[PDB]
Amino acid sequence: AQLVDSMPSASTGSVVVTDDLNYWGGRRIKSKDGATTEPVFEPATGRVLCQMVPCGAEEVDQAVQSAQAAYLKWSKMAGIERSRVMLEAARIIRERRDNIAKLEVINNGKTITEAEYDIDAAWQCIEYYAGLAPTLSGQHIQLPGGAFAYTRREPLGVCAGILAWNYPFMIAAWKCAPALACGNAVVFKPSPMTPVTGVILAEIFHEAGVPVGLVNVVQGGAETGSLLCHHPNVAKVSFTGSVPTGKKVMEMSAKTVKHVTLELGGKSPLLIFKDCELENAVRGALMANFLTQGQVCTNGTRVFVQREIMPQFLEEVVKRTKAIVVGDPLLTETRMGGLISKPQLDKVLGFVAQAKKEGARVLCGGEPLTPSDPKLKNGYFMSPCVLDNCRDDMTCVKEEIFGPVMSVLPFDTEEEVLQRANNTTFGLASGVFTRDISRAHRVAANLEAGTCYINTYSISPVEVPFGGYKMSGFGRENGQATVDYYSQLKTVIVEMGDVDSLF
Amino acid sequence: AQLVDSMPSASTGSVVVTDDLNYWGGRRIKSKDGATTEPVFEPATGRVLCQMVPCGAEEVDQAVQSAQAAYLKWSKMAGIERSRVMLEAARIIRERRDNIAKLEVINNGKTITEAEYDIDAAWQCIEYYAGLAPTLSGQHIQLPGGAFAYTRREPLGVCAGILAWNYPFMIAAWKCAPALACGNAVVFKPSPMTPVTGVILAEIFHEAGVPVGLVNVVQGGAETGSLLCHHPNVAKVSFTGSVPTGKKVMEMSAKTVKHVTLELGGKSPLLIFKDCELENAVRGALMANFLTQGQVCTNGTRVFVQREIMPQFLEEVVKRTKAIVVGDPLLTETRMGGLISKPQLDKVLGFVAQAKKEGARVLCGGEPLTPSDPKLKNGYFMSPCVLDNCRDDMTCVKEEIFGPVMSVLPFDTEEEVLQRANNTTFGLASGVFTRDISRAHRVAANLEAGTCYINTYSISPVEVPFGGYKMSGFGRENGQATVDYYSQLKTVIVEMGDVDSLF
Amino acid sequence: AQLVDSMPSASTGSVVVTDDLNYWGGRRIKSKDGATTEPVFEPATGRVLCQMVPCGAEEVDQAVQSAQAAYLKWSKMAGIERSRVMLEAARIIRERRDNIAKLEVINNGKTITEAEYDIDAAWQCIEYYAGLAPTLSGQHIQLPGGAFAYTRREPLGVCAGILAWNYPFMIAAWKCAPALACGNAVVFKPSPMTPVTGVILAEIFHEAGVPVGLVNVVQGGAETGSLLCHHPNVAKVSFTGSVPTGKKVMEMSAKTVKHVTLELGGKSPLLIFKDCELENAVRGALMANFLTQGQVCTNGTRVFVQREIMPQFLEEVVKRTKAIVVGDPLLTETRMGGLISKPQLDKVLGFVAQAKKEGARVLCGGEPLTPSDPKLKNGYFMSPCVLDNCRDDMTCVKEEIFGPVMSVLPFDTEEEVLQRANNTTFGLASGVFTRDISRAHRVAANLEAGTCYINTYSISPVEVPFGGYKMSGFGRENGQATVDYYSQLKTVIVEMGDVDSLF
Amino acid sequence: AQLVDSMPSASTGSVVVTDDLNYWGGRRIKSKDGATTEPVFEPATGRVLCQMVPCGAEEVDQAVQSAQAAYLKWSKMAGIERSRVMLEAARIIRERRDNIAKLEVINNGKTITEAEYDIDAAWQCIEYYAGLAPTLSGQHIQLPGGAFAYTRREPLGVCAGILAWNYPFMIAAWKCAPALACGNAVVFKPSPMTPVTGVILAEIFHEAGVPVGLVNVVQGGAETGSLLCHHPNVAKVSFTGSVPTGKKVMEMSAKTVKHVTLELGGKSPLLIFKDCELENAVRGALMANFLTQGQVCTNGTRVFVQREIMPQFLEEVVKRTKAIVVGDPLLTETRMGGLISKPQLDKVLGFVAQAKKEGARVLCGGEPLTPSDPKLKNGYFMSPCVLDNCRDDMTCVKEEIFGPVMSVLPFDTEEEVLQRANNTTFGLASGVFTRDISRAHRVAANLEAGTCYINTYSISPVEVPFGGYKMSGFGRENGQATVDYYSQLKTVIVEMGDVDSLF
Repeated sequence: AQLVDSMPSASTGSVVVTDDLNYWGGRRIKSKDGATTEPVFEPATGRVLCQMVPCGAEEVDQAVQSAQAAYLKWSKMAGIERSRVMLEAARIIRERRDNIAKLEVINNGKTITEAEYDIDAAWQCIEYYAGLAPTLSGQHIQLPGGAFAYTRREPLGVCAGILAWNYPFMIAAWKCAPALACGNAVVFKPSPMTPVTGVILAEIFHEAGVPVGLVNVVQGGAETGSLLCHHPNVAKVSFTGSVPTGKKVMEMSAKTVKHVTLELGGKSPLLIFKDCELENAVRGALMANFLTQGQVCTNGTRVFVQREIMPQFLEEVVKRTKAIVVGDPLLTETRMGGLISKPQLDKVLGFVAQAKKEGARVLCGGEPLTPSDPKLKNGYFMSPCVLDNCRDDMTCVKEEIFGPVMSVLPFDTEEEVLQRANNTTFGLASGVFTRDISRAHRVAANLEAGTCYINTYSISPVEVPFGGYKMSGFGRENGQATVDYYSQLKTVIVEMGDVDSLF
Repeated sequence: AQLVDSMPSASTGSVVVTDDLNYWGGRRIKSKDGATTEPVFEPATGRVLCQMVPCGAEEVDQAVQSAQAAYLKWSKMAGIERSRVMLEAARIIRERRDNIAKLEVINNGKTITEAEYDIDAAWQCIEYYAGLAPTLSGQHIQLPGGAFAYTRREPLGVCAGILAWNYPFMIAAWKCAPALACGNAVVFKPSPMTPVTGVILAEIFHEAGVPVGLVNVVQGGAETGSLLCHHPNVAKVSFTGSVPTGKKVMEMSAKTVKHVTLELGGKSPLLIFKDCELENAVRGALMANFLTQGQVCTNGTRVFVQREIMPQFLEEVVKRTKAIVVGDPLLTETRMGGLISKPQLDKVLGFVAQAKKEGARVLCGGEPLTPSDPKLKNGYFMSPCVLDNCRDDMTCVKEEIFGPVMSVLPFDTEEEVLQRANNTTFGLASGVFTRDISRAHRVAANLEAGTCYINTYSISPVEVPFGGYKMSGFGRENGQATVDYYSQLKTVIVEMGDVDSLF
Repeated sequence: AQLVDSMPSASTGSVVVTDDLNYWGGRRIKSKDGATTEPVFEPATGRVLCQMVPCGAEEVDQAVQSAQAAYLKWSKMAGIERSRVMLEAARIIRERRDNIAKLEVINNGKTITEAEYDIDAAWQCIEYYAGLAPTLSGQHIQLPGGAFAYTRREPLGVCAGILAWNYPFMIAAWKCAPALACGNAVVFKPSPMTPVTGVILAEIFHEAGVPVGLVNVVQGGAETGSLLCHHPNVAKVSFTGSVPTGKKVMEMSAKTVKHVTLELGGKSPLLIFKDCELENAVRGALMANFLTQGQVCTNGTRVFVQREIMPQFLEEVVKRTKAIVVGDPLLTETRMGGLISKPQLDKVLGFVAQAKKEGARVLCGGEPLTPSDPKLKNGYFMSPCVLDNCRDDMTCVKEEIFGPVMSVLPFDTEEEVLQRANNTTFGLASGVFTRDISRAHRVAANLEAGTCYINTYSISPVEVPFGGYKMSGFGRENGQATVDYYSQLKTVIVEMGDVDSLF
Repeated sequence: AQLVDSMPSASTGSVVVTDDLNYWGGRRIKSKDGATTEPVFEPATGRVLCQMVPCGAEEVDQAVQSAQAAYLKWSKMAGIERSRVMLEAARIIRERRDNIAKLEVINNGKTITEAEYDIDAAWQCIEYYAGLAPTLSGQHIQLPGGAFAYTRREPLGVCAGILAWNYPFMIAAWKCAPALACGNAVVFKPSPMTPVTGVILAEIFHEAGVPVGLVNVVQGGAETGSLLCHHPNVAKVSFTGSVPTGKKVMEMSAKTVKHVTLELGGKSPLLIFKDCELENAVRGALMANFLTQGQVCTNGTRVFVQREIMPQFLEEVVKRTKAIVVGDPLLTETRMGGLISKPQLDKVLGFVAQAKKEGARVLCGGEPLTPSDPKLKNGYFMSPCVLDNCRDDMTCVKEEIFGPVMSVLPFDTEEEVLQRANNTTFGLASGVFTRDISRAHRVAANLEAGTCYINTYSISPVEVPFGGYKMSGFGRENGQATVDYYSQLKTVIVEMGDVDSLF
């Protein structure tokens, strides 16, 4: 909190984090035990910011017990009473917006240009669900013969959220906001690579007036995450991350018959027809691939371009990718920072190398990079990459890469591209550029994914739901549908006369 | 079908079933392979009606493939076009109501008095989802700066249902109706003890005009049920059954990230306060424990009665239970038939013997029974049982028995009973009898279960949702909420001008 | 009913109607008093079919009283019980579809090709609101400090419907279907020019099982319509007709603070941009002006065509209008019958003469016509008309004509046409033909009217709402919104503890 | 605004109002023409606070034109952009809560204890509708043969509100909040007796950032109100007041086919059964009659008390009414202030005098009153009144008095009271006191009114809708239903293929 207030004089390479990062009972917990810690890095520089101390069984249980006691209070507050507190939380994140965005950049590596949008999305999501809280309700229905039923929309209990490292503060907020509005308590676990801005969110809800212990933070990796999935007093788990880990979460969660939502990755397709407006389609493909160092779940990483306009699409897209400024993320004019870790950078570079071995053409980038600026020398940098000559059987066309690597492929017909776009087990997002009104809605209808962008890419409105089809997961975040994954209906049937009985 | 038309002249002990029971591609499949078969019994008499021939991997895949091709057609019909077909199905079940009910009694063993209500519930559920079909929709939302979004409500694909044996035709229908109205295809698997009325439902949908292959039936036990859960081209599984089997379903379904709904059993509590109307409470407890030979998931099998009125409750409830007529289910004045199988009868009799070993007091029944009528001598009959002197730690108070065994227990205060009623991992249903208006709504609000009945028990309206809390499962059947578990929203974001780009 | 059954052997010029046309208490009422009657005509031939005998104060009061007693019964049936009756009504209209369509043609004059669609619309609307009936519901909301509220969705009472003559059977059904599904009773009044098919609808609901007196018919003109507006025991009036009469309805209804919905006429604009597909736009303009002899409320009677394509648009549209076969409506190849009455034909012909006096150019039609077939010689026929050289200040461009008269006008820009399309006090419908996706949605958004068709005209889905903006009326018919104009919410607040008092 | 800031040092008898009270174009308008002004009084003292200067045709037109230009801007902002501004308006009222409450007391006369609740309701209603604005939406529906439709939820235009004097600031807010959330502009007209706090609300919206001229204030009486009703560029009128004036508003509104909602008075019934908790029922009856000097539209002014408990009800209710402290409203222990005007006080006193002439028994109060404090001598004071020995045909039992006069009547049975309670043309609110669950819900269901309170009276939650049945008006305020009276659906039908044409 003092670290947050010190952000206006901070810069890349200058910060060290000294706070305790575990948080329950309304306070930061002093680490002990000498548990094996893990380093947490600054992506632009490679420096160690602090050590993360992971939670074992005892720690998770304390977190959950704290959450349960606040839940007994918060679930007795009406919609309009929870709303008021949630609106104050939003107000405080707004006031501290620029400081939070800076600290976000330092741990995660994305540009401040992007980070300011993330932090804005975080407070807008809280204000949005605050707004829905007094609206929450069940039904009243008249039954045959004078009886009537009513449904009560109730909370679940303690909800656990297991988060990813690409949008740390914003994804913490996207799981806290709907949970709280519905009258639940929350325990969440940041990715161990990005543990610090999460406890600021939890502190701000306490400042805003939440019953002590309502929002709790336990740091750690797979084991800490597994404890949450196995805990007998957690009612629901919400997970964001990879397919393989999502599958395991669902399996562990089966032991207590828990509510589960899964937001997994993708290999989303972007379809560009010959009648498009080329400059908009160029902007779309760039916005589909290169935000946040290409580490974005929805990215349209298979770009299908209709044969006739392929040459002019490629010419402009390659020039624009090479022009991306890679460097210090705290500069307003930087457009790409370092990827999140060394092992991630190496895996992404490993994919490009493997693609050239399978026959792919590198039109630009796909290599390690060292910026001019000396304090950035050990950062996790690479040049954004555009691949050509790609096939549907290639590893880079089938697998989620999660770095800045666009794969471009030609197509001839709408029927053809739609089968190649849908021939996958993934189904998070997709897009289409075209000017014909029928073609635009037809293609959106036939694409098998949770979201389809028409003549744009990467918009994330709070007003509408978001989530996967097929193996990209199930459940939604944002919009009105999401309330149904954080509340449950109890059916109450009232007999107004005497009982009808066979005995 | 010819068997169904021959029901008016049939009677207990007269029927043999000769039809093939596997059904896909719009036709009954001639068994082959010499797969090890299993006997299917008539509960009232012990006779063998036929052998069930279980499906292996090859059979399940044929069933799913037939479902997939019909799905391609049905999902292109609008709500109003699906509705018209579903309405003809419900008309055909209506017309053949009495014949279908009779055959349902012969396989399952319940009385025709109950069976007629089951079959009416089945056609009313199909008519109710038909009516919702043309109503199905997503949203249109106006977004900042001229863009707009819309959601499309879409089908899932091939849905699998795995059913239980206590309400064969009605549970088939409760999973087909919402699945079909939302535009899906279906493959279901009857319990192997009750395979025969299931394929009549599937033939009637085809008669009504469904695209060939839309509703399919595969018979078998756990292995057949596992193939469905593992099949890569099934989009959703809906299971009804025990806790332990539902856990495994959820685990197997995690391998392909499947949509899952679970309807597991219960140990539901029924709270009877001293200000109730005693006769209506007596009817309530009887209707809470003895329908369908005590083989009902919501049964209120822990009857908590306020200490002051316990003696008079017990006096009347034991006299009424002993008066229950047990015998041939095809007679209108029979009120209890045989239990479903010999092993079930034995396990149920084992619970009553075990209870008397732990201390429980048998007030009546709880023993094998041989009716006067000689054709009924090998049937699976027992006398309905009321237990007294019970404790919260007893096996019969904690475990789902699934036979006609009421456990009765005293209580002194509302705060006391509510903790003992909720101290369980089950949470299907519950009930309360009281006349004070605050007490009624307050108890119903504090009871942790999907359903609460006020001053009645065992109503099942199609108009309202039904499903578990906690370890009794998740997902709903009936009502308007259920459409959300058989359809999925796609968010389509439309950019009306030029793209906002950082690149 | 015997007349309806005799339709298969009927033909133009052969029918006489001998039934009593007043209907309440579940039966046709024998006229008396010798009230001044009025002739009812066959538009194709000019023959008198029968005399209409209008209702006075005593008659209207009897109709309302009958409606009130059936309302006491029907409002006590649950949605699922109302639904079953309404579905049987739709089934009966389906079975007698062709016979009812034929009789509809004889009195109203439109072709059987169009009448079969009208009668299908009538049963589908009754089936659609049947489907909605078991869905009807209010809310359950949790309030601060333990209180809760619920809303009950209730019926209104006796609803009156005042109908037009252009879609007699269909519009009777559009007001009866939502009123009945919501639990109300109905008294309606057909146009006195088209009184006969209305009482068939009312007899069919009684056949289907409605409590006697639920649907009633009173015949008459302005006076009979005024008695309904003034009657103290009518809860709601629904009117369809002209602006000046709708204004008066609203005013008379103000004396008893009645619920009112008004569906008034229009002067709807159709915008045809140079990038359209010309043949589809030609079809659109034709379908926007000449169904039912041009006597359609939504007709796009101001056709704005972008200057560059105006010549080719006009060439094809004039050839297609002259090709329209005008003659006996009972032939399947006829495409225009006679207009409803002689005074209506004369007024429509008066508009075309006035237009030529103001400077308009007649490109075709606009004159009296005598078909070859001799039995049609006194029918109310004219040739369908296309006008050119029109201006925004002309009488024919400003006023609703309600005959087959297309006014066609050039435009140069989108901003220009939008202001001239919206510069009216009407606001019923509108249309746009264009292929650009943004232009289509943007123009639909900026047009001030209840309905916009994109790339088509005159579709009327039951699934979606329909009604006016501005002086074209308020309230809706069809879709889900319409249930809120035939039911009302009652808010019930329940205090769960002691009262908070200042006294 | 400077007056508002000076409130902490203000007191009864000290204030004079010197501001201009007409407001449009974002600023207070200097009166001119020397139009005949009217005095505005301080109810506790009889002093003149200022003169009200009414608007003529020219002034109203200026206000509406200003509203129209702001509407062009605000209707292009999305829900999420309107929300942010509305939330800031709520924040500003919150901060100035106590000062605004005081000024409200000085003009209107009600106690600060009540006024603080009024001013809190006003900001909570603005915050509730802000929260709904980003939720606003239409539908997306798939139609037969690939077509699809969508509805846009659009604003109306310039909405006019005509307000009452009993809850001046709160009622201005209740009509501004839903109008503004839905994208409209607003022109409202305070009662001419209470003109001053309304222009503070309109200044606070401007401070919050509303497009200049969005919220306008025109002062005046019936003629100023008529000009709004007749104005050709006003889309909707919302009226609060008496039945006779409401009727005229509807009639005047018919000339331009305007949208109208009417909130008229009542003669609400409160039913107390012999099984109630007597003290809670006494509190109920007191809170149903004596808030805001008895000048409340929903008051339960016909108290029906079951014969057996009548004596004890009356004993406690009379003693409690006599104990009400009547005096300076700005003291925290005062519980009743002066009525609004001298003519109102005289008419109220006239009703009590007339009641005693018809046979009624005055059990307390009903007379002019002069408090001890000398600065209150000329205030409009009376003693709160309880009447006995009343009949259904009496003038005081049939007519809305709008002063502190409770009429108490005996009853014997539920069927009896229900008919006497419903035998009226009014139908705003009602209530019931009883402990039996079935009786509570059954009585609420059979009472013919927009609101029924169970075991309490006078709660006004923002979360649920509020408005009348029968001649107490139509339309709602508060809750989610109210959005449908301040927005309209446009149906957009999109043909995906070629046009189906008969021509």
